[PDB]
Amino acid sequence: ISADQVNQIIYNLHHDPFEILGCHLLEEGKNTKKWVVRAYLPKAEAAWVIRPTERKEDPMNSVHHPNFFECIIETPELNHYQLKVKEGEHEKVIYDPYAFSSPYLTDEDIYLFSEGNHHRIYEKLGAHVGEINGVKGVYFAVWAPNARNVSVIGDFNNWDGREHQMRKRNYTIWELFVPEIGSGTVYKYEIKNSEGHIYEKSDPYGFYREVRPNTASIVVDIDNIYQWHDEEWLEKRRNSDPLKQPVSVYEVHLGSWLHGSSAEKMPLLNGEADPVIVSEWNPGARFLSYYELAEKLIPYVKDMGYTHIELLPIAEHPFDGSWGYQVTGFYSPTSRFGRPEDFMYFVDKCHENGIGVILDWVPGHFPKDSHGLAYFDGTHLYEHADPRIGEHKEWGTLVFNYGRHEVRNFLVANVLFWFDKYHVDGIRVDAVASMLYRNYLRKEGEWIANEYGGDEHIEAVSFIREVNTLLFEYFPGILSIAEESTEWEKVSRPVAAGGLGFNLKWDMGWMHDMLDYFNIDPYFRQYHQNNVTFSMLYYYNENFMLALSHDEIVHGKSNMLGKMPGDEWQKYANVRALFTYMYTHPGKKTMFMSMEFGQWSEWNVWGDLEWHLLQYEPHQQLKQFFTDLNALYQQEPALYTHDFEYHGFEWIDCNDNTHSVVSFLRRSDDPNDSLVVVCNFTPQPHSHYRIGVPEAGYYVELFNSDAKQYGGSNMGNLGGKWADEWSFHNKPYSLDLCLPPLAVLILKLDPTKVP
Ligand SMILES: OC[C@H]1O[C@H](O[C@H]2[C@H](O)[C@@H](O)[C@@H](O[C@H]3[C@H](O)[C@@H](O)[C@@H](O[C@H]4[C@H](O)[C@@H](O)[C@@H](O)O[C@@H]4CO)O[C@@H]3CO)O[C@@H]2CO)[C@H](O)[C@@H](O)[C@@H]1O
Ligand SMILES: OC[C@H]1O[C@H](O[C@H]2[C@H](O)[C@@H](O)[C@@H](O[C@H]3[C@H](O)[C@@H](O)[C@@H](O[C@H]4[C@H](O)[C@@H](O)[C@@H](O)O[C@@H]4CO)O[C@@H]3CO)O[C@@H]2CO)[C@H](O)[C@@H](O)[C@@H]1O
Ligand SMILES: OC[C@H]1O[C@H](O[C@H]2[C@H](O)[C@@H](O)[C@@H](O[C@H]3[C@H](O)[C@@H](O)[C@@H](O)O[C@@H]3CO)O[C@@H]2CO)[C@H](O)[C@@H](O)[C@@H]1O
Ligand SMILES: OC[C@H]1O[C@H](O[C@H]2[C@H](O)[C@@H](O)[C@@H](O)O[C@@H]2CO)[C@H](O)[C@@H](O)[C@@H]1O
Ligand SMILES: [Mg+2]
Ligand SMILES: [Mg+2]
Repeated sequence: ISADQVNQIIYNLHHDPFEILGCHLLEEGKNTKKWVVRAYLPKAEAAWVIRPTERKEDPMNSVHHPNFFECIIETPELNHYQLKVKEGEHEKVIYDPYAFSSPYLTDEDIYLFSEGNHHRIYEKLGAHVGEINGVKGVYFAVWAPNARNVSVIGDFNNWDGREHQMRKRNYTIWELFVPEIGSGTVYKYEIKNSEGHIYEKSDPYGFYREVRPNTASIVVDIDNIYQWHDEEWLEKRRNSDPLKQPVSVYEVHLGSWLHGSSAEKMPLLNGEADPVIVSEWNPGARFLSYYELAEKLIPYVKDMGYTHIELLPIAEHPFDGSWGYQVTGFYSPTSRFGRPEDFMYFVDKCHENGIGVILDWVPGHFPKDSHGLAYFDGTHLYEHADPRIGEHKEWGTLVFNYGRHEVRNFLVANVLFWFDKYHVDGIRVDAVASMLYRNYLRKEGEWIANEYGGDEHIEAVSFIREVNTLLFEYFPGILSIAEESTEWEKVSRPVAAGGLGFNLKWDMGWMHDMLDYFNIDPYFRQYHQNNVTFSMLYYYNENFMLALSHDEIVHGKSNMLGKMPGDEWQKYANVRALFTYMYTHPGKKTMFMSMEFGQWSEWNVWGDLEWHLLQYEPHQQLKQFFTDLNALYQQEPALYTHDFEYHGFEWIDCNDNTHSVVSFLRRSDDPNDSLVVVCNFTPQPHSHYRIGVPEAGYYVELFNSDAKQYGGSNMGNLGGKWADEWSFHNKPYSLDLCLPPLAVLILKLDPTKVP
């Protein structure tokens, strides 16, 4: 490019910047092509073009002006790129604003979609505000290849679309522009299928929806509704390895954490809506908005010291009682709590406060509701046609046809959409086995094996691998967490190594072993020391997340206090010891709302939590306990830098099963950061209990779960204890400790203390 052209841009004289900025084809070679990407980035010193799916980065060069950049690249296709932009001492990574000239679908969009590789298809399918033939309006587009006809109905043409029939392209997608409408437009697709039947559909790619039980999509100007402030959090994230950091997750269901009064409007970010009543049986109550949650949940979590909040699914879902796990608007956060910009604000505020957001994501299935994806075009479009792989009969839901391109695409782009539009920091997938197995909850003769006569759902495995490969390339630094409950190997290993490519995996064995263990009367725990120690046998085959989740405190399993034997005192003690052990045991942490203040009742998704218990001392004390524990966790490198290396852990001794005592070391990079942890899992204190340590000196008591400030009896070692040169458990030195009742101690050597 020339200097006159550059200057036209800099001084805003150019007639159409899309001719020059963006990605443009320079020439076609035999095997590859030459492209140029250009960007005008005022205030940027430097820039790069990222080709995330090829795993490449190329620098851009200033040309004629220091903020006008060009990059020339040779590669056959150049569909997927990002700009990395450096403004002084900060870097951001963004999609190229000048990537798409036109709001309508191109031949390139359609081709890519048909191959299943349009990672940004949501920019073109759905509904977008736009200009065509010189007129402001909305462009609508929708995949329905076997439909006979499709129209658009809504407020603007009183729900009759005779004059708004849509043009069908490449025998696959239906499109239409409508002038003079804008965001807020309420609408659906009127589809007539191959048999004359004329059903209505919510927009599969729609970005906002009416409040359940209504289901009309609403048009959002999604790139012009909210102003972010999280550049620095995003940079820190992209350049960090979250597996070597502390990660204590507070799991939350937004609809049932706290309610407000339905006798008032729900405040939003600079606005307000009509309240959404939580149910007809509790009509005095409403949900809080994303906005109100940003104001109440976030500082509450900040205070507790958790690093992350994980949300049960917020994609639009018709029925509260599904907990979110039956989704019908995969491209919108639920209107129960307000608008897309309100959730943006929620995520932005988390980031301002140093807190990550993880979303439960549900690509495994979708319900039969007729507003949604089922039998979409009058065929089995999204679901597999054959119910032996296309239906989950015990759930009454449909399974996505992962081998169908436009379906894979819908899902692969969907996961990316949450990281792109809403800046989230991780996803989790419930019930991964349900995707992995052709025989999932099906008995002999109602399932067909794969090609090679195995149980493996081959299209599913391959969708999962692609999803995770892509996520980490596009947004390095995120968490992709799985719960897979069948011993399937290499879940949290990279696709390269024959993994499924998640980076963390819930340890469900550890959860069963610990809750089974703590549920036994202390006296009999001697018969079950292996519950305590077994998880470390297979521990290194995966990167484990220690999760004690919402699933474990419903449907008659009790909340955590109620799982524990003994009187009130011993019940809180057992909670303290279990969670102290959890936070010291290798792996990342997840725990569910209500557990941190000792709720008695099971989680009830129709009400809110029992906040009034925080008026009382024991509940307050338990909450302080968790507050200090999270504070410690963040503060002590040995508790997070080496969760997943052998160096990070070693048992000191685990043979005293008679007193249900175990002890171990955690280590980090610096050996002065090493910690000694000792657990006493009965209410029998011990008085001169000897534990091998590996160096001499004063070991400070960093933490003692029996402290009276936490509800304990206050037995302890009075701040710490000098080692003895008295060999024990194969170690040169040893400590002669008080073990408080039902309690855990964390000690560290202070190698500069006065002998
Ligand atoms: O200080 C003198 C005593 O110190 C040591 O006692 C220990 C116990 O060995 C531990 O078990 C624990 O006691 C708990 C007890 O387990 C629990 O059930 C509960 O008992 C209460 C009970 O709630 C109440 O209704 C009534 O029975 O009074 C009891 C209070 O003592 O709560 C106890 C904790 O308060 O911790 C204590 C104190 O550190 C030592 O072992 C004893 O020999 C000694 O007498
Ligand atoms: O009565 C007061 C007594 O207090 C002290 O004894 C303690 C020890 O300090 C503790 O460490 C523990 O003993 C455990 C021991 O730690 C554990 O390893 C296991 O020992 C097995 C051993 O592993 C096995 O290889 C073999 O050698 O037999 C050993 C003996 O069982 O189990 C021990 C407990 O059964 O608790 C005791 C108290 O019971 C103090 O040092 C004693 O001298 C004092 O009498
Ligand atoms: O004030 C009138 C009315 O407004 C609201 O109803 C809207 C619906 O929620 C919305 O879905 C839409 O309804 C259409 C269906 O989705 C569609 O499938 C088809 O059958 O036509 C319907 C419209 O005729 O539009 C209505 C109308 O605005 C609000 O929910 C009502 O309480 C209120 O009565
Ligand atoms: O053009 C017919 C048909 O083609 C596409 O389907 C692919 C399918 O996605 C693959 O998994 C594989 O089985 O081959 C098919 C033919 O290429 C579309 O998915 C479909 O809508 C369309 O009508
Ligand atoms: Mg499950
Ligand atoms: Mg309540």
